[PDB]
Amino acid sequence: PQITLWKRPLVTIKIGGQLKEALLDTGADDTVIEEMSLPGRWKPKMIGGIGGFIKVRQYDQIIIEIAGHKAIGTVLVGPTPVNIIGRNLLTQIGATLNF
Amino acid sequence: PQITLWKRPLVTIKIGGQLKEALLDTGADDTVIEEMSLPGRWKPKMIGGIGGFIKVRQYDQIIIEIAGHKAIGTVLVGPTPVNIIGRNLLTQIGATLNF
Ligand SMILES: COc1ccc(S(=O)(=O)N(CC(C)C)C[C@@H](O)[C@H](Cc2ccccc2)NC(=O)O[C@H]2CO[C@H]3OC[C@H](OC)[C@H]32)cc1
Ligand SMILES: [Cl-]
Ligand SMILES: [Cl-]
Ligand code: NA
Repeated sequence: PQITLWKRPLVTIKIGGQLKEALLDTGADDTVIEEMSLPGRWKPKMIGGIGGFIKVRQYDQIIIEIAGHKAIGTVLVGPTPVNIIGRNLLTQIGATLNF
Repeated sequence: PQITLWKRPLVTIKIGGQLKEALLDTGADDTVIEEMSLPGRWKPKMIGGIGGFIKVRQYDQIIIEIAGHKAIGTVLVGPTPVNIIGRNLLTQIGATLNF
């Protein structure tokens, strides 16, 4: 699709068997999802943004379906105020910025 | 242009006669730039990001060039970790997300 930016670019994602709403976010290096359980090993990480850093759990090799497109990669899980799809998974679905 | 997301989508902007680097950020409702001087009055705004909230200075109707495209609109000034071009000005330069 072609998504205009008059409003937040929100899409439906499926992760760990759950549907969620998430923001397609070109300013995010990494994908960050609100607290949930995911299978396998994880390790602790700090990520920042406006207002400071949060502690998250880093899970690798997680499959997510993003607006119908499957992608695999690292997902960070923690107390983010919004689910964010960052560039690590936007590249895999072939997303580009055009103007 | 068409900008892929394998690297941060950084562009040059021109504001107050100064060149700066900024991130094209579809996850940002608003444009936020590092402390600098701008003309006119400002108004208070609270904005919320991954770590929490910061206070910023809201300047309206500021002239700003983004990757060679002219925009005139609201610019927030405060302690952001990186200069961010949000949807308020991405729409003025005609940006869309495509996959
Ligand atoms: C290391 O990997 C990551 C590191 C950092 C981030 S981030 O969330 O902190 N952020 C990085 C930016 C700030 C350098 C991604 C942003 O797109 C973030 C994504 C975002 C969106 C909403 C809530 C929280 C975070 N957006 C904002 O902080 O937007 C601010 C400014 O405009 C307002 O609109 C939305 C926010 O108002 C709520 C305000 C994500 C992944
Ligand atoms: Cl990854
Ligand atoms: Cl590509
Ligand atoms: Na894993």
